[PDB]
Amino acid sequence: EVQLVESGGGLVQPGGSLRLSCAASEITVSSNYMNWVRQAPGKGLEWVSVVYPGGSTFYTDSVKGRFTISRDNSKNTLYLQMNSLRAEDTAVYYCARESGGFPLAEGAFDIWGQGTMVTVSSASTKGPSVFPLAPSSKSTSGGTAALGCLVKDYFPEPVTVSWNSGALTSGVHTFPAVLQSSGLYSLSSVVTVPSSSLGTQTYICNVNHKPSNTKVDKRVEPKSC
Amino acid sequence: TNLCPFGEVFNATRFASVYAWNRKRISNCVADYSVLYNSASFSTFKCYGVSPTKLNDLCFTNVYADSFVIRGDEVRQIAPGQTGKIADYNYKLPDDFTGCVIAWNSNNLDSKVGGNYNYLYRLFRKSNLKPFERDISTEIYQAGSTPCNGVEGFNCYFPLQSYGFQPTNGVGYQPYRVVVLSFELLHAPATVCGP
Amino acid sequence: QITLKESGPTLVKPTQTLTLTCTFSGFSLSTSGVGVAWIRQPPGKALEWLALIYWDNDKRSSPSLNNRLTITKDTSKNQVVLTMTNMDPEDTATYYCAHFFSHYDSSNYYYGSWFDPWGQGTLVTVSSASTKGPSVFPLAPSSKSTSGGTAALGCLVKDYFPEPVTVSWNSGALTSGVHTFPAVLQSSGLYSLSSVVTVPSSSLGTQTYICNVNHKPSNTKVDKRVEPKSC
Amino acid sequence: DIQMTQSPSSLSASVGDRVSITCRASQSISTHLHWYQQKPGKAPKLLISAASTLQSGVPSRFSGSGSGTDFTLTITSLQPEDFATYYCQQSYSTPRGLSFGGGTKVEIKRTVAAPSVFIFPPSDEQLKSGTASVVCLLNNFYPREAKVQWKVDNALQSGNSQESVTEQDSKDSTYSLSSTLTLSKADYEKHKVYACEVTHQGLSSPVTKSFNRGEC
Amino acid sequence: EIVLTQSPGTLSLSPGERATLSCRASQSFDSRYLGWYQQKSGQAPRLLIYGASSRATGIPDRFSGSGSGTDFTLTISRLEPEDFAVYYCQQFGDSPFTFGQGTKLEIKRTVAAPSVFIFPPSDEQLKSGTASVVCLLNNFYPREAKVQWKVDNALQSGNSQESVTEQDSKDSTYSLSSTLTLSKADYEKHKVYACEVTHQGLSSPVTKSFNRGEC
Ligand SMILES: *[C@@H]1O[C@H](CO)[C@@H](O[C@@H]2O[C@H](CO)[C@@H](O)[C@H](O)[C@H]2NC(C)=O)[C@H](O)[C@H]1NC(C)=O
Repeated sequence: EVQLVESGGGLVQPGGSLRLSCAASEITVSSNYMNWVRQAPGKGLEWVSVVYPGGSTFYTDSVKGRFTISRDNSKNTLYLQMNSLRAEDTAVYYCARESGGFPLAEGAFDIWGQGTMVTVSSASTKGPSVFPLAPSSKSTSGGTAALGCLVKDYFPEPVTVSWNSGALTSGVHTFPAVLQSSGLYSLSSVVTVPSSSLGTQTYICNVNHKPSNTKVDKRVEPKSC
Repeated sequence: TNLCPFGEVFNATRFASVYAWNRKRISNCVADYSVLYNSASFSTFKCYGVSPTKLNDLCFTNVYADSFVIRGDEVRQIAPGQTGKIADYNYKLPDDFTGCVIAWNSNNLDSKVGGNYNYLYRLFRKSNLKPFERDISTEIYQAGSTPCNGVEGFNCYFPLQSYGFQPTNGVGYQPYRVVVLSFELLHAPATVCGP
Repeated sequence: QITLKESGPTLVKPTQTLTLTCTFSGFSLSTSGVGVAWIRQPPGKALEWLALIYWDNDKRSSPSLNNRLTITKDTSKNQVVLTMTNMDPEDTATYYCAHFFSHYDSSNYYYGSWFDPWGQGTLVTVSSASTKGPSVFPLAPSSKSTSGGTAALGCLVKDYFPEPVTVSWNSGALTSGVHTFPAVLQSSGLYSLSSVVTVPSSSLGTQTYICNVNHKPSNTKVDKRVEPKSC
Repeated sequence: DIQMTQSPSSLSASVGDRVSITCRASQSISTHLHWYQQKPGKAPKLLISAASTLQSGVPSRFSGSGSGTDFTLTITSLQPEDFATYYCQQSYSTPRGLSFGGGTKVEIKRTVAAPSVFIFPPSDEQLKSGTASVVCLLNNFYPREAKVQWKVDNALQSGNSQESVTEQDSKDSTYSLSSTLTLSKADYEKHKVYACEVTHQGLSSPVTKSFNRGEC
Repeated sequence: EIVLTQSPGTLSLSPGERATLSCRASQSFDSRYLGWYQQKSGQAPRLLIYGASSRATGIPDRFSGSGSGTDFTLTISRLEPEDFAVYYCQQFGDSPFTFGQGTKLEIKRTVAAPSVFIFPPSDEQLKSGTASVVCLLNNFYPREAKVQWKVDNALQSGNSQESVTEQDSKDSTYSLSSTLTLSKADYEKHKVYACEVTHQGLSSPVTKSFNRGEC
């Protein structure tokens, strides 16, 4: 039952400190080369740190002097202590085992963890605002109309957007959130429905945000020009 | 007269692997380090606790010569206070080291057109080596919780790995011959020193 | 300038072993980077590297043939010995020993390596047969008058083993238009070749032609006269 | 400081096709190269080690070759579950030189589809709080490559556009795109016309969608 | 293992022009591992280029080499009558070390018309229980030629053998011998035997026939 489980990620202010743990099962931490590797959102992989079976430790230049890697033999755990965090350290961190595999892949990571998310920001967590996007004034337009919702000015991620309490699922696109200049987030969620359905069916928009406990429901209705 | 036999160490036909390095005792002779220092064939001639031009005057009880072959990029690990696979599990120097290190490129001798796999190094070891300690054990290394009974498998590996020396390798993965000299001056009468 | 020479029993019976010796002059197996290699070429086929041995007693063999190949070196008398076991009838070929060397420039940069001078090469045949004398049959010319003043005649040399056979015409005094096709191996492990000479039609009866066949392994010397025959 | 370049950045193939990916190093690294596969939302999985050795539990269709400064990964028959991202990682630099490649993404190949264009001007609820957002939406297009330009009363715009895109959907394998302009109401009321110009491979000519604020 | 394919299989030119030979590798290795060898008829190979671009000692400047990746080429600019031989590409990248299949460099000339000469078996062979009928194609270019044996206007198959001589040193032509072997019971059970030749230089197939009863 070879297994690696990460824990301890979260949101910190710039200059804050954090501690990540990696619990191992069926492999001995003190007997293997253990690494921390991070991946930025949308970017590639990047090596962070390594600890040897004998105790030697190595760090990349970006984090040298701020990060510390440690082990615990009683609990069979790996630890990463992070100090003076900055916005460039926002990523997903993985605990990995090096130089394993049945044919003994030297220098390669064969066992990985699930990863844990670290966000470094000073955005003062707050709840999203919902704005309707009503379908335009058109009669049939080939039996194709589009309506939606815009979710703006929230922190932090995630957020869940649903339509008519889940009764409508066909043709729904929820675009990924984008980090705007002020540090908050925005996204949109649209659905394509036939024009003749714009008058009878009632459309409900539900946006649920857990960190701010903000739950908003609204109605999207056409306007007359 | 009776010059020290430095030709049987630097000009040896074959060298040893780093995990089984060779040790030779030098005593009862006169040592001329000028020929060694003035040679232009050495890529690395580095020493710390002695002045390189003063070796001809200092007189010691005995000398040790440790010889092996390593990768080009790992020569920096043969120095006091270093860390790495070679320094931790193959060959460790003390922090108060006296003596010095000579290393030269031997690509024409230790590379074969199909690949030379006769040189080994230790990769798996539970703890660091003490200074000047040798380990030639070849027992299966256990990396998990279930003890294997001498059969290789998923979490049980042979702890020695071979170099891949090949004549087209770039400078950095080409073989290098290394000789380390250690000087011991004890309470016994001094024996090794030059004219 | 260096030379290499192969030696050993050129005739091998099936599923026994052969042992070939290469003797070289002009170099010694004590210089760094010097090796001796063994290569073989089947008749009419491409070359195939067999084995290689170095100055430091390091040796390399073809993985498919490593099971039944041994190579040894004697530096004192400058010899390299190759032994192969469990011989097959498809291992008939020509065997060469070649000098192997590389090139470095005072910094060990390796501008490549090569198989420079090759030996003369020895022909080794592996089959179960007995050396027996050739038989020559006179292929007399056609009973034609002029046919443009050109005809041809010759001999067929059949049922000989092993190779080779030396064929001459008019004790070698005739060399114009003489074609001696290479001998082919038949389904019975037995050889046969031809020899043809083209002559003017009017010269059929004025000059008597002799074909001479000589076979060292059977120690056979036969002279067959060829003259036109009628219908 | 060895950097690895992967080619191509993205590759489109169908089921049952043969696919090849190349990784190139700025200097020779012998055979110290490994190939990993990662699916969205999951940790990478080691496929190939030492540039030629297949790992246990990996389907035999994957293969790897190369040496020196050029390495290749080949998939013979592409099963539907092999659409992921692939990375090459070197272990040549001894002490602290471990580095990965950029990555190559594999997606499903299909025909060409023309996007449907819709536009949404800002709402009065939004303009109560002094915000202006103008959103132009493109639906169900292939391939992903398309460009959108914004015209404020027939003048070019730049620097105030945020764009988002959706991954290939599971039924038609197309993409959707949404662009937005963010402005202040003072920057809104002065002007009268707004438009989004969309250009795509499946469009004979660029398609405009415009609205004049005064009329509606 | 690594497989080396040479292109083309056969390349025929005249004395004077330029020749280009290609060697393609199944895998990719360093360019310093490939060399070019030349072998003439009834001789041993001699090294010609090593390292894919470095000439050996004594090799004239005519021969040049260049290659990379998985393709390499050998070039000769002013080829003389002594430059026509077989050429091999060899690699040292990965064990076992392999040679190419070879490429023959052939002298080009005008098309020649083969001459056919027939031979029935003789008494010295028609007394020993086995008979051999042989027909000869002479002085034809190029090497290609089709031979067909027929007995009583029935096309034989699988009972004949063929031999071709090396390219004649004075006419750059070829000679070909076709032999058909039977026994006495197989011999005296038919009447007329013939062989047929097809060639590029012949407008129509040419059949030469002989009757054993008449002659
Ligand atoms: C190892 O051997 C080399 C060559 O045999 C020695 O280098 C020679 O040194 C002598 C000095 O006595 C010079 O005259 C030669 O020109 C040198 N030859 C070369 C090729 O460099 C070297 O001195 C020997 N090393 C030791 C420690 O004895």
